[PDB]
Formats: sequence, structure tokens, C-alpha cells
Amino acid sequence: KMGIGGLDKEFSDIFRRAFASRVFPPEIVEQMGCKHVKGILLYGPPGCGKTLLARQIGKMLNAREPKVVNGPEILNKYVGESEANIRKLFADAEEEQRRLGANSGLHIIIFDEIHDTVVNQLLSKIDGVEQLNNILVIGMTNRPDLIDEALLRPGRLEVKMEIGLPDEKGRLQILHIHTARMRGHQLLSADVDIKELAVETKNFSGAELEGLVRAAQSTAMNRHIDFLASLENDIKPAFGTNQEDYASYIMNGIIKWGDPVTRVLDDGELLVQQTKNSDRTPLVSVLLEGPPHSGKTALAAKIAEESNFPFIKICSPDKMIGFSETAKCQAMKKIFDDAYKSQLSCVVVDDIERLLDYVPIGPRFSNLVLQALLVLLKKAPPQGRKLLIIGTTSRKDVLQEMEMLNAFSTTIHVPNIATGEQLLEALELLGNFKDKERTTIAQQVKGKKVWIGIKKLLMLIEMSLQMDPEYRVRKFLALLREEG
Amino acid sequence: KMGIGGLDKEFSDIFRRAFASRVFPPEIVEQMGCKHVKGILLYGPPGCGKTLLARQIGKMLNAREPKVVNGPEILNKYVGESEANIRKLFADAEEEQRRLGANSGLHIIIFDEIDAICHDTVVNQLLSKIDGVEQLNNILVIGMTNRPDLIDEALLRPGRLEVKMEIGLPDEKGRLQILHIHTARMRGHQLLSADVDIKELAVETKNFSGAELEGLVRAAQSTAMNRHIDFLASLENDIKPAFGTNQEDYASYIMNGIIKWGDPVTRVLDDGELLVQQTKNSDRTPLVSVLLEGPPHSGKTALAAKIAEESNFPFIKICSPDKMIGFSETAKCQAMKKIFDDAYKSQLSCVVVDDIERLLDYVPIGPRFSNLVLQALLVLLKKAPPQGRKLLIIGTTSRKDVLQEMEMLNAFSTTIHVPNIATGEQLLEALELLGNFKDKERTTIAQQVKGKKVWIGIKKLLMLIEMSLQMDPEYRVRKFLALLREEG
Ligand SMILES: Nc1ncnc2c1ncn2[C@@H]1O[C@H](COP(=O)(O)OP(=O)(O)OP(=O)(O)O)[C@@H](O)[C@H]1O
Ligand SMILES: Nc1ncnc2c1ncn2[C@@H]1O[C@H](COP(=O)(O)OP(=O)(O)OP(=O)(O)O)[C@@H](O)[C@H]1O
Ligand SMILES: Nc1ncnc2c1ncn2[C@@H]1O[C@H](COP(=O)(O)OP(=O)(O)OP(=O)(O)O)[C@@H](O)[C@H]1O
Ligand SMILES: Nc1ncnc2c1ncn2[C@@H]1O[C@H](COP(=O)(O)OP(=O)(O)OP(=O)(O)O)[C@@H](O)[C@H]1O
Repeated sequence: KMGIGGLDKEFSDIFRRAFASRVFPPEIVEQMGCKHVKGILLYGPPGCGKTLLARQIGKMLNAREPKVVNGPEILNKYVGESEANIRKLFADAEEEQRRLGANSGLHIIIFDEIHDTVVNQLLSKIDGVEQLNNILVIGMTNRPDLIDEALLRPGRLEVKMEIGLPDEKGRLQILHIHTARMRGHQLLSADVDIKELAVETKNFSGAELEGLVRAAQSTAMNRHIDFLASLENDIKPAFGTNQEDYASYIMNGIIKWGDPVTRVLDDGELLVQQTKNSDRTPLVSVLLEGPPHSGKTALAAKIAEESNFPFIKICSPDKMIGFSETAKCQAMKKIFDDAYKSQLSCVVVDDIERLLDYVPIGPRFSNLVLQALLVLLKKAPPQGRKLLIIGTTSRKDVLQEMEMLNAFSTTIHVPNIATGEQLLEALELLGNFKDKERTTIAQQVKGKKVWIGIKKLLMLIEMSLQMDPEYRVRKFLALLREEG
Repeated sequence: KMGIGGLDKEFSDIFRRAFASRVFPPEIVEQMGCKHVKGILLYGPPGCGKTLLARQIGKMLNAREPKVVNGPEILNKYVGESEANIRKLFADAEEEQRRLGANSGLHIIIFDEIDAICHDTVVNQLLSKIDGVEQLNNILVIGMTNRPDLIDEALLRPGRLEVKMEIGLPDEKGRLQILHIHTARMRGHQLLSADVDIKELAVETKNFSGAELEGLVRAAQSTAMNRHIDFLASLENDIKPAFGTNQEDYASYIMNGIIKWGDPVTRVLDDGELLVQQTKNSDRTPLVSVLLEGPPHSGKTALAAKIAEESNFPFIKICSPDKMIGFSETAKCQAMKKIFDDAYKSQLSCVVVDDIERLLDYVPIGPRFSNLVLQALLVLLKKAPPQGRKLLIIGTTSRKDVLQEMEMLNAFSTTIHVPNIATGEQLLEALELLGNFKDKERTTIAQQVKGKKVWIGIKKLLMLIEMSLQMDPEYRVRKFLALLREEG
């Protein structure tokens, strides 16, 4: 019953279905009158440690098959030849079967990361023309869709198993085996707690866990010449579902220069709570319109932080620079798929107008990306999962023409400072100019109208700070004069 | 007379053309003075268990053929070889026959995955032996190929493979035959499941291939094995397919269901059902087209889907934007084409196109749309299924105007409007059916809305309800009202 962390119910059923029908001795099979299943295939997100499962299963099924491994290329060596080889590893099994056929020989052959002749070659050998039973094959692949349809049908590959990311209880199981092994030997860390580690991590693949423990071991080794596990949590992943990177996007934090910002956050909070509640629709779409510049992206990022979903991934142009419309679309699809994988998914789209490549002249924009996006907002996550979409548009007006705007469920304005009060409020929270300086600025704005973002303001501020301590204030007022 | 589930009449024809000529003894052939046909080819959709049929024919035609099996690859070995090997395999039966030609030896060679077989010269080589200048009669070849089109024309042609067999998905009676044999074998031994009925399983399944059908049964004994350490079969029905047809799925598309908030929705559903009946009964016209036009958030896709459960057709599939992202006009065309082909393959079926305006790639500015997909759509829309075949197609749109200017609208036989709620009380009715709010607040809303005018789509409305819930109990309704007014 060891060792494989998590995957016990699914594993149990799959195990039963392939193995139990074979196992009952011996009249039972005739009574069943069912040909033994030919193969079981598992398709999983990358990094799920499918392979460990396969080695264990192969070992478990027979005293000795004894295991056969197939290189991914399979058909490597062009001249005749290789294709024949793909026929050949099977050939040994078929030969054994003709020689002893009836009972009781089982051969296991496995192809990792599974065109022309080889397709047909495998299909013919696995099923038909005559017999070919008494052997089983398991295929491990990152994506189901890539693979050919014909293999899939019940028969040659009747059962297809999808391996989910570990359950928290399951996550606790993967960590639990390694930890238990550490437990059995005297050395252990008292501070570290299994329940605590489990509660802390939702997203991680098995691998991720073994990786974390291993890193903790390295850290421990290092100390001799929470604890190490806590330090590993602090660094080691690189999870790809962790979103440590997202926090960095905002260089200057969020400044409460005024009430509207707070309103944006309680609103963001409401959106998060709603998506958390889970009735009806699990998908919500938001686009927030603000004057060019300010923390459009920053606000979105803070909302994402607030949400605390297991999976947060930010789709932005910068990652995608120079890509063909098709390449960008592929990347986007990839990220959304990854988001589908998590039970809870949070996604943000960065400068949506930029993605489309809208150009005011023309107007020319890349249609393929827009349609893909519209389908995606329209698209609904597979059951049991809730997805959060955040979109930031510099200007809505383009979008209203687009009809993009209709698709989005809710829209939040994020206006630039329009009053002297909010202005000084910003200078104060930012704490840049002196009390005297700020008093002067106030005496030069209070009662007057303004129209400037926060980031743009930050810029003007540093630009004014460069000038001598006697020219800073005047310079500032000289800048605010141009940015009206 | 065993064993092959379904495929009996066709089986009789396949049997009859090759076997009848050869079997009659012996003057009959000379009186006919007709040369025996060389080979039979059957081409089928995947999973029809064609291979089982081949095995049966191989067992059945001769006491010993002796059966010959050909690897798909055929052409393996660069060094000599493949051409030579192919000729060698062809040659032996012929040599036996030349040695004894007259009577009484017939030789059967079986071919699997012909498309791989038929590259360059090696394909040419096969052709020569069958159509060979001297004799070569009394040799029988059967080829199983998933796709007919790929194979060279000369093989299809009378002579080497005069007869071409097309194998249809199992008939319900036939489906009953495939299930019936395994079940019967189970019947013969004492163990059986009393609850399970063959007719019931058959009525439940229309679409499935015979191999797949065996597979559910395979699932079922296994479930029984689990049990020892309807019934199990019912569970298998729940998770055996993987049908590749219908895939129940609709609940996933129809997430919240179809409540009866209004008079119009019922009329529309009924209309759809009447049209379904009409499809089922009209012989003059093979193809039926319908289009649903509504303001955005109407629920048009869900309604179309609802109609699809209602038809109860053997094969139901939905053509979706969601499925296709990032493709190029030609890729969209291929996918659409294949799906519609799949519909032709079934005897009668309903195919639903969802968000057509989106499907085209259309955007309001320009306007910009991708032409190739659209043309594909129109030709497909005009088009008539192979005779004796009926297809039901549903189109979902909100941009009717654009379609009308386009001339898209004209192709459709009929259009049914699917209007957003216009009376506030009707909207209230939707609320009690959904049953979300408590009695008093609903009364307050009723006081607020009665007598006033509204334009709310149903999905959009539910979303508004969800938005309303999030606020505190004494902050739920006012929030809702504010959303409605803002939406105004
Ligand atoms: N839940 C788990 N059960 C078993 N092994 C796991 C699990 N999570 C991670 N692993 C690790 O993963 C390995 C086997 O699965 P693996 O992650 O290799 O699948 P994979 O998709 O091939 O991985 P990768 O894509 O990172 O190469 C084992 O060595 C084990 O350390
Ligand atoms: N009150 C605040 N609101 C928003 N951002 C703030 C605030 N205080 C400091 N910042 C910092 O300002 C940055 C905002 O940049 P952002 O691009 O989001 O603004 P923008 O006007 O949308 O610019 P762009 O037009 O390039 O999108 C963030 O990195 C954030 O950390
Ligand atoms: N209607 C049916 N009649 C006979 N056999 C069936 C039927 N449905 C399923 N089968 C099973 O399927 C097998 C024959 O169909 P098979 O899957 O070989 O056709 P195929 O399309 O050539 O398969 P593939 O293309 O996947 O290799 C038999 O072993 C039989 O048990
Ligand atoms: N009478 C009705 N007609 C349609 N949908 C209804 C009805 N009553 C309740 N609903 C619910 O509303 C939802 C409508 O979903 P659907 O995706 O069809 O909307 P839609 O027209 O596609 O919206 P959009 O076209 O803007 O994406 C379904 O979950 C359905 O259960």
C-alpha cells in the first residue's frame, strides 16, 4: 500500500478496474466472459509525478513483468527501421503469448510522452488482427488533446485517467510519506508541522513537495556546517502557481490618496467574496477605467493579493513582446488552461487595449486576439472550479466600439486626482516635500482644479526633487502647470 | 452464425458477393462463366470492431485459409527488401495455385491499416500482383482502413478490390445485438444481473460503437468484481463513455437550467419541438435551419441546447467558439466540416452552432470578419445530407442586423425572437422560481417595479442577483435596485 502520496480513491478505482478483473482465479473470468482490458492511460498536468505511479503500478502488478521502457522518440533511426523496432518490443510479448497462449503470461510495456507508419503500427499490435491479449500498456502524456483519437476509444485503450493536482489531504499525504520516513529515523524538526505545511500549500504538484522537503534537508545540512521547511516555503518555488512575482509589480505600494481608492478595494473585496461563495456562475469579468496612468495595474494587483486564491497568474504584453497574433493567442490559451487546473483561479489581464494592438490611426487592431479573448470571457470553467478575471483598459471608448465592454460583468472607474485636497493628501502620504513646501503648494492649489494621475505625479515629484532645495517647489508648480 | 453484433443484412451482402460465386459446386461458375472476385474492402468509423468481422470471415471462409496477417507497416526494411517482401508474401498463394490451378484452393490474406500500406513504389507493387497478367485468381484479400479517400483509386476499382463495404454505426436493434451476445453468454452461465434489461440498455444508448458497447460491459463485470471484494451496469452507463457522441455534457452548457419566467420561452420551446417533429416527418425537405436572435445575455445558447435534449436525436453535437481558439480560417473550416460530416454519418441528427457572430470572428469595426469561415458556413447551411439522412441545425446570434445585411439571415428557414424581460412583475416571477430572496424584500421590489418598464436579460439578471447577495442583509435589495437603475 506504499508509496504514493494522495491519489488513493482514483488510484483505487483504476487499480481495481485493470487488476481485479484479471486477479480472480480462475473460473471467474469465464463467468465474467470478458476479454482482459488492453491498457490504461493517464494524462496529467506536467509535473504531477505520473511516472512514480507508473513504476509502482508495474512493480505491483506482477512479481516480475519485468518492466519495459520505451524511449519517447520510439522511431529514432530513419533508414528502415525504427518503426519496425516499435513493432519489435511488442513482438517479444506476442511471441511469448503464441508460445504459451492461454495462461498465464503478462507483459508490461510503457511509452513515455506519447506520424505515418508508427501510429498504425502501434494500433494494429495493441488490438488485432488476432489475439494480442495477455499484455498491458500505459501511456503518460502532459496533454490529452495532442494524442490521436483512435487509441482513446474503449477497447485498445478503454480507460483514460486524469490525474488532478493533490488535495490538501492528499498534499498532506505526499509530504507525509517523506516526513514519516524522516520520523522513523530519530532526526526530525520539532517546529515543523504536517498540518501546518498542508494548510499552507494548495497549488503544488507532488514533486513540488518532495522538492521542498529536499530543500529543507539541504538547508539543515547547511546549518550544521518551521525552520528549514519555513525557509523553503520562503524561497524554493518557483511553483508556477505561487505568484510571488505578482507582488513585485507595484514598486511604490498603494497610496490611499483618497476615498475612491478605498471604494475600489471594498468593491474588489465584494467581487472576491462573490466568486468565493460559488453559487450559480463561477466566472466574473471586470474592466476598470481610469485616465491614462495611475495604478490600474497596481489596483488590480492589490485586489489579486486580497483575494488569496491558490492560483494567481498575470497575463501582460511585456512577457509576450514581438509575438505573432497566433503566438500571443497560444500563450494566453496556455495560461487560461493553467488557471482552469486550479480549484480556484485568479487571472488579471494587463492593458487589454495593448494586447489587441489597437492603434488610434486606422483603426487597425489584431482581430484574432480579440476574438480569442471574447470567447475566453464568455468561456466557463469546468465544474468544481471558480475563475476570476481582471481586465484593465486605459480607455473604454475603444472597447465600446469593440463590444468588448458588453462581455465584462462589472466596470469600476478609477479617476485621477481632481481636487487640491486629494493632491496635498497624496503629497502628505508620500512624504516628499517639507511642511513649509507643502504649505506653499497648498497655498498654490487649494481652490483650484487639477487633473493628474498618481504615477505621473510621482514622476513630477522626483523631477522636482532633483532641482536645488530652493527650486523644487517652483519646479513642481511648473510641472503641474503642464500636466493639466 | 456467431458471433457478430449488428451488421447482418450488410453482412449478408458482403457474404454474398464474394462467397456465393465461389461456394456453388462446381458447374455453376462455368455456366455463369464469370471469374471470382479477388477481394473485399470495408471502411469504417473508428470503434466499429471491424477487426472482429475480419477475424470471423477469416475463420468462416475456409476450414483453413490458412489465415495470413499483414503488419500495417509493410514497407519496413530499407536494405532490400520491402518491395521484395511484399512480392514474396503475394507470391506463395499464387505459386500454389499455378501448381494446382483449377480446383480447389482459395487463399485469404488480411490487411489492416491500409492507409499506411497505401510510400512511392511499394504501393505500386501491391497493385501489380492482383491485376497481374497471368492468373492470380483464387486469392482473397480483405483490407481495413479508417479513411477511404487516402487510398489510391486503382485499388478501389473493380478487379483487385471490386467490392467496397461501408460500415454504419450500430443500429439500435443492432446495438441490442452486440449487447445481447455478451449478455446471453452471461445468461447461459448462472450469474446474471436480474435488474438489467437488454431493451432498456438499448433504448438508453443510440450513438455508441460496438467496441465501445462491449467496453461498458467490460466495465460492468469489473464493477461486479469490485463489489464482491441496472446495478453496476447503471454505474457503467454513468461513466463508461467516452461515447464521442453527445457526451451528455449539456448540463455543463446549461448550467443553471431553463426556468419558466415567462409566457414567451414556453411558446419558443414548443415551436422548436414542433419544428423537430416536422424534421422527423417531412420527406420532401431533407434539411431544417433555425436562428435565434436576441439582445446580449438572452440565454439563446441554453435555449438551443434545451431544444437539443428535446429532439432526443441519436447523435447530438454543438459547434462551439469555446472549443476553437487561435485557429486560422482553414482550421475552423476543417473542424466545422468534420463535425457536419459526423452528422451526415448518423442517420438523423441535430447540430447546434453557438454564437455564430462570434464563430465568424466578426467584430463591429470595419466591419472586420474572416471570409473563409463564413463561406464555409453558407455552403454547409444550403447543403443536403446523403439521401435518407436528416439534419437539424440551430444558430445562436444577437447581431441579427449584421447577419441580415450579410445575407446570412436569408439562408435560415426560420427565426425565433428570444426577448429580454420587459415587465417587472414577470421578472419577479423569475425571482420566485429561482427562489433566492426572502418574502418581504421581494414584496418591496414588487412595490418598486410594478408599473415601470425594464430591459433585463436572464443571465445578466441572475448575475445581478448574485451581486445583490454579497452586501449585508439590509444592504442587499437597495444594492440590487442601484445596479438595475445603473444598467438602465
Ligand atoms: N503526489 C505525488 N505522488 C508521487 N510522486 C510525486 C507527487 N508529487 C510529486 N511527486 C514527485 O514526482 C515524481 C514522479 O512524478 P513526476 O513529477 O516526475 O511527473 P512528471 O509530469 O513526469 O514530472 P516533470 O514534468 O516535473 O518531469 C517523483 O519522483 C516524486 O518525487
Ligand atoms: N495610490 C496608489 N495607487 C496606485 N498606484 C500606486 C499608489 N501609490 C503608489 N503606487 C505605485 O504606482 C504604480 C502604478 O502604475 P500603473 O501602471 O498601474 O498606473 P497607470 O496610470 O495605469 O499606468 P499605465 O498607463 O502605464 O498603465 C504601481 O507600481 C504602484 O505600486
Ligand atoms: N458492433 C460491434 N461488432 C463487433 N465487435 C465490436 C462491436 N463494437 C465493439 N466491438 C469490439 O471491438 C473489436 C472490433 O472493433 P475494432 O475496435 O477492432 O474496430 P477498429 O475501428 O478497427 O478499431 P481501431 O480503429 O481502434 O483499431 C472487437 O474485439 C469487439 O470485441
Ligand atoms: N428561459 C430561459 N432561456 C434561456 N436561459 C435560461 C432560461 N431560464 C433560465 N435560464 C438560464 O440562463 C442561462 C443562459 O445561458 P446562455 O449561455 O445560453 O446565455 P447566452 O444567450 O449564451 O448569453 P451570451 O450569448 O451573452 O453568452 C442558462 O444557465 C439557463 O439555465
